[PDB]
Amino acid sequence: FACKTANGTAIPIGGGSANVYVNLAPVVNVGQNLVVDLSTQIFCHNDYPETITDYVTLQRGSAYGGVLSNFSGTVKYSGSSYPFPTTSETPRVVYNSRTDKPWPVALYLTPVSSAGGVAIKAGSLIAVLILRQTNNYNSDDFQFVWNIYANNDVVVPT
Ligand SMILES: COc1ccc(C#CCO[C@H]2O[C@H](CO)[C@@H](O)[C@H](O)[C@@H]2O)cc1
Ligand code: NI
Repeated sequence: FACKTANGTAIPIGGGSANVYVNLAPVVNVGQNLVVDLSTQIFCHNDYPETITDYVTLQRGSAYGGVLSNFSGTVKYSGSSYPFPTTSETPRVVYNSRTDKPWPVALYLTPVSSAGGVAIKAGSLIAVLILRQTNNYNSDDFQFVWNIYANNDVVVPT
């Protein structure tokens, strides 16, 4: 089991960490969502699907910088929605193929009432998503840490 980004960089077998940049709508109002869909960027695969089944959860989703101070959010993981920042590890998603399959995570962020002006700075860290991978074969229990960075400024109109 390993993952890579479209970008792309990779996190190899046994886990590790990688930085991911995302494009964000440059203007968002109170009551609207920024949607940060990571499933078009992060892809994982199972290295031995004929004998091993891999299980992948979102272990934890944390907010930083302008996202932590100026937005409230939810995360959608494999068809279900949860608060973001997260309050517990999600149910698992099965990886059973050597063919890259997207990691099905998307953040929906909406500005809080105090937001105004530049609410997210270009190049700043906005979130960390931890992918946890286990299997039905041995004791492997690995973290894939995705540090999510803003590509561009996001302004909440005043
Ligand atoms: C019984 O014969 C064997 C067949 C396959 C293997 C193996 C292996 C590779 O391990 C990696 O690939 C596995 C499957 O993606 C992961 O679940 C592991 O965590 C790990 O990333 C070991 C023994
Ligand atoms: Ni591989």
